[PDB]
Amino acid sequence: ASRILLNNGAKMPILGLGTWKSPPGQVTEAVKVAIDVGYRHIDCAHVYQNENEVGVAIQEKLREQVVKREELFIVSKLWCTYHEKGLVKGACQKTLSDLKLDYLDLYLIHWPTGFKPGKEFFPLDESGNVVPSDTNILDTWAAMEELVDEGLVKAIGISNFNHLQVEMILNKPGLKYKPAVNQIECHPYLTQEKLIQYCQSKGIVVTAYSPLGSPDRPWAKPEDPSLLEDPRIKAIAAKHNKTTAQVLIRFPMQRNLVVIPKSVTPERIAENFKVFDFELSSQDMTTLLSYNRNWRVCALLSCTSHKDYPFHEEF
Ligand SMILES: NC(=O)c1ccc[n+]([C@@H]2O[C@H](COP(=O)([O-])OP(=O)(O)OC[C@H]3O[C@@H](n4cnc5c(N)ncnc54)[C@H](OP(=O)(O)O)[C@@H]3O)[C@@H](O)[C@H]2O)c1
Ligand SMILES: O=C(O)Cc1nn(Cc2nc3cc(C(F)(F)F)ccc3s2)c(=O)c2ccccc12
Repeated sequence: ASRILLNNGAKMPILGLGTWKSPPGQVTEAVKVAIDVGYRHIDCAHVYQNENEVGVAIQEKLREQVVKREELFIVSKLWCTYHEKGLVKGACQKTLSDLKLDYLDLYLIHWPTGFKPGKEFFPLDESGNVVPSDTNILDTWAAMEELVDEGLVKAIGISNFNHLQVEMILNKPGLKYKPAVNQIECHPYLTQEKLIQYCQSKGIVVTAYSPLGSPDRPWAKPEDPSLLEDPRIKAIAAKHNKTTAQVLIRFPMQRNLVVIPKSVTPERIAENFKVFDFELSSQDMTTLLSYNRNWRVCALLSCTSHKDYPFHEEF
């Protein structure tokens, strides 16, 4: 089907629109187009600096009665400089005000690592190290549970948490709400079989980000591999008369994942949505899995000393 059941009882569309790097002056039309062609799930974050512009689109389509609020699945994330107990609600409310919403369908802890609070998203020390905060993921989680009890968010989850970090939450003394989602990087060069099996076995839905390999990531290098240009993946697309992006989106769907491709190009927003009329074979699926190379697009050097850095752990 087009939605997956979460452990809070709500249904989540398995295809959503990503918004990182979408320019503020193009994202409003991108989201309007996406809602017109069928998207019902938008992935957002405060740190993306465009939630106000995303919100304008949502509100105009609610106003035009193109969609009802209950049909939408809007996701945002708590940035690293707001992990303190005291700061979490205000951060949520700023995202709700920008998005012109009175609740979120899902709010995530964006990364396991807390950073010093302040105006800078990445506060650095004089030698370029991120300055941590002395907060821990368990008290931040409790702060997230309160947002559920206050009606601000319907579900809470995590992002970029490794298996020991998910387990820390699942084992939290006094845990009130389990995380509904873990949103992680996932594509054929980073297949994440171990972390996905762990999360699914715990009834945690996995959302796959950068499913096209984030070719617009700012730190991309020409020497970097390219999923969209991999002729083996092109061949599989060509077998099904689809584009490579369409194969790349359909692949996590058939692993019972949610996937959130980003685009601000209307033709591609539409193309990326036409992934419900074809299936990859089980053989196609194992072949795509075989391209794993443990290549990660999303990390940041300056954060690697943080005690809560998620990617030293194998998974
Ligand atoms: N939780 C987190 O830490 C985290 C981290 C990274 C990403 N995310 C979320 O995941 C979303 C998707 O990840 P991403 O933005 O890193 O990258 P992505 O979706 O893997 O790739 C986006 C790039 O692909 C291009 N593209 C889209 N559709 C295409 C198509 N059909 N054919 C060819 N190129 C196409 C886009 O170009 P145009 O836009 O120019 O069309 C853009 O340059 C993000 O936007 C964000 O919402 C979350
Ligand atoms: O975050 C987005 O959605 C995309 C994203 N990713 N990254 C790469 C990152 N790598 C990290 C590693 C840690 C770590 F936990 F490992 F310390 C913590 C935080 C980060 S940000 C960025 O630097 C970034 C900057 C602005 C807006 C979005 C992003």
